[PDB]
Amino acid sequence: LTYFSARKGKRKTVKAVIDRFLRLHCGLWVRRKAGYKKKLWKKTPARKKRLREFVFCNKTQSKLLDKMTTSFWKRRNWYVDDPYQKYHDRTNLKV
Amino acid sequence: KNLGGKSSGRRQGIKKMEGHYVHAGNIIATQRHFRWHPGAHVGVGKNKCLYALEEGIVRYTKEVYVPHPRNTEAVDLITRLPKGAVLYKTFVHVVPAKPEGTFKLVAML
Amino acid sequence: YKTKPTHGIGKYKHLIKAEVRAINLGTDYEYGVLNIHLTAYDMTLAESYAQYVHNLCNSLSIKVEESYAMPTKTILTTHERVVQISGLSATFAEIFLEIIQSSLPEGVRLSVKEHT
Amino acid sequence: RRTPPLGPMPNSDIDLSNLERLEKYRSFDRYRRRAEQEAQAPHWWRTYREYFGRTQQLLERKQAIQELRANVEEERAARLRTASVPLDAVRAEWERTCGPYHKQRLAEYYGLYRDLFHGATFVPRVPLHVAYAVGEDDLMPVYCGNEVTPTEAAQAPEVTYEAELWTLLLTSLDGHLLEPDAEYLHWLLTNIPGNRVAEGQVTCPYLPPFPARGSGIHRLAFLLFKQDQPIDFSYQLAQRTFRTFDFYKKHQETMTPAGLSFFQCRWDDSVTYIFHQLLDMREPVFEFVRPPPYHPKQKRFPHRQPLRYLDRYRDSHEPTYGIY
Amino acid sequence: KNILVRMVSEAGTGFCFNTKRNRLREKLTLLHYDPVVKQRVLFVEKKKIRSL
Amino acid sequence: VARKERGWRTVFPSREFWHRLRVIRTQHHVEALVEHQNGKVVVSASTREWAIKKHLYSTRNVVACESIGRVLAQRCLEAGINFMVYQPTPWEAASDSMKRLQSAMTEGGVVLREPQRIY
RNA sequence: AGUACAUGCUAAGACUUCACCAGUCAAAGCGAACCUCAAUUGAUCCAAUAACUUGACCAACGGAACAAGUUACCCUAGGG
RNA sequence: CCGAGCCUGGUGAUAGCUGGUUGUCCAAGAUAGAAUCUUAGUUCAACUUUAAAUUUGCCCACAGAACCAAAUCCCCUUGUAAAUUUAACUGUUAGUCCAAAGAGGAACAGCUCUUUGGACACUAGGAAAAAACCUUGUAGAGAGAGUAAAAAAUUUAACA
Ligand SMILES: [Mg+2]
Ligand SMILES: [Mg+2]
Ligand SMILES: [Mg+2]
Ligand SMILES: [Mg+2]
Ligand SMILES: [Mg+2]
Ligand SMILES: [Mg+2]
Ligand SMILES: [Mg+2]
Ligand SMILES: [Mg+2]
Ligand SMILES: [Mg+2]
Ligand SMILES: [Mg+2]
Ligand SMILES: [Mg+2]
Repeated sequence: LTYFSARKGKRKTVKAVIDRFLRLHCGLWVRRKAGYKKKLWKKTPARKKRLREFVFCNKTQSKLLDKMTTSFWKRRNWYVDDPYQKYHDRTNLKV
Repeated sequence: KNLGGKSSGRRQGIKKMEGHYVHAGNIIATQRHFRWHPGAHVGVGKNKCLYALEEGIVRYTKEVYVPHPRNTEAVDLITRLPKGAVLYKTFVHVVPAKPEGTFKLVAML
Repeated sequence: YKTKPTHGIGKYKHLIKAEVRAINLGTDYEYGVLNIHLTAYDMTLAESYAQYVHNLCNSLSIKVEESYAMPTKTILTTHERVVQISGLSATFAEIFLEIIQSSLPEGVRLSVKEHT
Repeated sequence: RRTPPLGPMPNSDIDLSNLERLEKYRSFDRYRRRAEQEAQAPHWWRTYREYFGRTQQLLERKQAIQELRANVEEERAARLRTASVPLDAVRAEWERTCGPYHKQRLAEYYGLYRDLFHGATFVPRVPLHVAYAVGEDDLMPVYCGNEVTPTEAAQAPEVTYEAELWTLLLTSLDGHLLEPDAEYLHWLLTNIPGNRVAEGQVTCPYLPPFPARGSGIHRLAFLLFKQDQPIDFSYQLAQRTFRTFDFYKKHQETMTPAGLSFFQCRWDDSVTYIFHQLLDMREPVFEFVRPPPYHPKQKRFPHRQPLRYLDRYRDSHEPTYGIY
Repeated sequence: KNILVRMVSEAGTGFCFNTKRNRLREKLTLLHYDPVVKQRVLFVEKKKIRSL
Repeated sequence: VARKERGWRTVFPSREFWHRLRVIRTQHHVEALVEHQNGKVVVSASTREWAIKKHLYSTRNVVACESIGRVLAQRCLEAGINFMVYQPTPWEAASDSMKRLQSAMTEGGVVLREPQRIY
């Protein structure tokens, strides 16, 4: 990514991450699984059940995505009818 | 002229060994051929992986082998045995520790 | 397991064989593989005598290899059956042969010829 | 590293050089049979059981068997598989001779001896029978092992047994509310003259059983003692509680049990009546509450887990907003 | 030798699922389960997807 | 509610039951047992018992099997065991006398199918 | 490759090729009857399609969307 | 200075390559591997550093771990003080030799390739000189003391 842009001197988000992932405000990143629409004629229904899921990322993976987007995407978004709205907080943690 | 054979290990074996306290659904042992046979509250998947079905303690015993008669290979191998010979094979059981649930007071009418 | 006291409680290939002249060395004298041609004019009598000689063979611990037959001949048709027999002692040879001699129903001839 | 075994090696005595001279498994059934007798036998390794565990009568029977098999009609009905057997005579002759053996089997299945007498088994010799009169038309038979609704058991039983004093206990070994060890009596008729019930000395009056709602089934044992010498004894639930073990121990010098019959009760409306009308009690309602399902410690970053992981650990399913 | 074909609903319109079928044998008419009607529905083969 | 030994999948018989009827047809006497999972015999029906033996012509035929079927179905009626999981081997299931035993079980009032556990 | 079209929908808990991506087993529930083999394989973007789906011997098989021989004229930064 | 002039500008072009990176003290601190137009390189990982929350970490004993030798896994007591998790980053990974279990090569190589255990890259005494062999480790001064390891032994053939 670009740490200092040539016009403003600001950090730039890579737009692949924005167009492919979802940020929860608790700090978790939601993604699809690779190849949920490719070659499912040869795929058993357990495998296409597993591939059709909203899957989280590892700690290092989530930090690598956090370093590749900026402070706009890290923010509390109070939408009207977001399906993922209930998942923005992490409850009953004992770490 | 020996091409191929660079496959890595399967990492199979015993996952939750005798004495380990095991809950429901945990894989006890993954095997390539039938090394073990299921016992009490123990299920088998399609790839011959062997899982616990109730919460408890995994124990290993060795018991009689009297298979299902539609499995003609083992039954025909039985009819190659002499009179005193009976196959013994290893079995996995889970002794259930936690009870079914408890009768408790709910409403006092 | 290899190190437990119960090692090899489930081995079975030592109990299974996963696989011809006479054996007369010095004291244990043994026949080879036999061929008993039960030839008769009737399928019924020859088949029944083959069944009965087979039932006396399996009840007296005699190894029976094959119970086949060769094709008949045009003449009246002559049927026959072959019962291969191995496992005898000299006293048992006398007794089994005289039982076969004394068990002939009607006009059926015998043979105890060797292989080939 | 091979170590010698502890006990005898199985499948070792038959290990000969000539297995063909030994007689052979022709069938599939002999093998499972033999495996069953050895599986019932104990071994020196770890097994499943360790963790989850005169002449005149014979002559008369032979004569009766010869006379019955000599009938042409019986053989003709047997070869055509049309013959039938009257169940009443067989049931009666079972009740005389070998009924008590099946009765100890059924009582030891129900845990009656291990808690009623703390493992002290006996032989209930007497072919006991009880019946609860339903309507004016029928009567429900209390033998051992059945189920009776407390509507049927609202009234005092009629007890029939062919014998010659006697004592009569009704025990609810599992109906206790406070103690997990005691039991509640319901009726106890001592000094029975012969086989008539009405002339006996009642100690505690008859009360219908109370299996509370959701408390499962309750077992009720009719315990019938022989009596040699007449012995004097003695709706509050604190007065209805005692243990049968020490109660039998206090009198066991001339006191031998000879009859058992146990049956089951479930919740119904007569149980509401038995708490409400003459006990003056609010009904305690029980439910079989399962333990909470397992979930592991909630990780910071649920790698490869689905989105539902944020609903495994959530207790209230409504949108919370925090400070806003 | 085999062709991956698409297997198209008679009822539960807009629902299709694919199978494998021989190059030489006859045209598939099958009883699958449609979750729109949530019943066993006869399906008819319309278009082949790819001959493998 | 109570657990069944749901495993023992590879081996015959399956132990996922509460009460098992096992019939051994010996050379002379045919017997049927009803058991718990503990291996303990709950209900016995034998032709080694004079009350049913004296009413039978031969202790082994279809007739003796039907008689002991009626007897054990009655016995389970007074014993309170109302539900079954019965596993015959496929060659014995095609036999006439034990399918008459199954018919006797059905007419007696003991269902040859235990209800599923509630989880 | 073969059989079958519940090779349906969901859903506790686990294994895992030493990471990741990938894969695997699955209690219970809804809805119903009453899979074998060991490898038998390919990610993203892009295209075809209203949709469900599909597309490489991308075999250099974690694949860049498409690019050969020769230099005793060779040159440059290094190593033996 | 022509296998393609020279000068200026783009241009501080580019290079995974070479070399260099400057005061003190203390403390912690060394060798799995998977990918990769990839083996001079990089990412993940293993190890390592700091801070924080919490409780078990290591050694382990009976029992236990499949059919076609050393051993290893699991593991209460005991000795011990460490471990897991969270927050945040850097840096190393053709290692070399010896003992042992193996393979290739000549059952040569200071030759190459796996596994277990040491040692060297961290102090010292000894074996002649000595990265790897034996003894020995946590730091200073003494013109005190007890020790460890520590020196190669061999010299022969008459015959009735
Ligand atoms: Mg290999
Ligand atoms: Mg490898
Ligand atoms: Mg892995
Ligand atoms: Mg299921
Ligand atoms: Mg490549
Ligand atoms: Mg490659
Ligand atoms: Mg530069
Ligand atoms: Mg230091
Ligand atoms: Mg390089
Ligand atoms: Mg431990
Ligand atoms: Mg010191």
